Amino acid sequence: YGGFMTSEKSQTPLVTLFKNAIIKNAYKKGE
Amino acid sequence: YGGFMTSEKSQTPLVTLFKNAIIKNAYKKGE
Amino acid sequence: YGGFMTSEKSQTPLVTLFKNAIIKNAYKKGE
Amino acid sequence: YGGFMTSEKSQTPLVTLFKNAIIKNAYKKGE
Amino acid sequence: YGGFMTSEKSQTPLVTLFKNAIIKNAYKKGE
Amino acid sequence: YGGFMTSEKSQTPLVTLFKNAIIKNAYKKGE
Repeated sequence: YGGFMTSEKSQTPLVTLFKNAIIKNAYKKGE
Repeated sequence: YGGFMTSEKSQTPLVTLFKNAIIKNAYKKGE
Repeated sequence: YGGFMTSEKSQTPLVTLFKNAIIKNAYKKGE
Repeated sequence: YGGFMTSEKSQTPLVTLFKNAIIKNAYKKGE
Repeated sequence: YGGFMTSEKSQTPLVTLFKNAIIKNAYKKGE
Repeated sequence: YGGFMTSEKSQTPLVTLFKNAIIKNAYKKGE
């Protein structure tokens, strides 16, 4: 878990197309 | 879980098209 | 779960078109 | 679940058109 | 967990397409 | 955990395609 949640369910060789991915403090102090 | 929830159910090689993805404090202190 | 809920049910290679995705405190302290 | 609920039921390669998606405290403390 | 969450479930040799990946304080002090 | 989370579940010789990977303070003081 964290930031963008990419949940892809498939019984085949898929691929996660992530472009311009910017993580700005995805996780805070407490969590 | 977290940020954008991408739930894709398919028995084929799909792909998550994520553009301009910006995570701003997706997770707070407590969670 | 979290932020935008993308529930796509299909027996084919689909794709999640997410543009200008901005996560602003998607998850609070408690949750 | 969370934020915008996108429930699309189809036996074909669809696509979730999400533009200007802004998650502002989609999840509160309790939940 | 951390930053962008890439959850890909498939019984085949897939691949994570991560471009322009930028981690800006993915993890805060507390976490 | 840390920075970009690449979770790929497959019973085959896959590969993580990471391009333009930039880690900017992936881990803060506390963590």
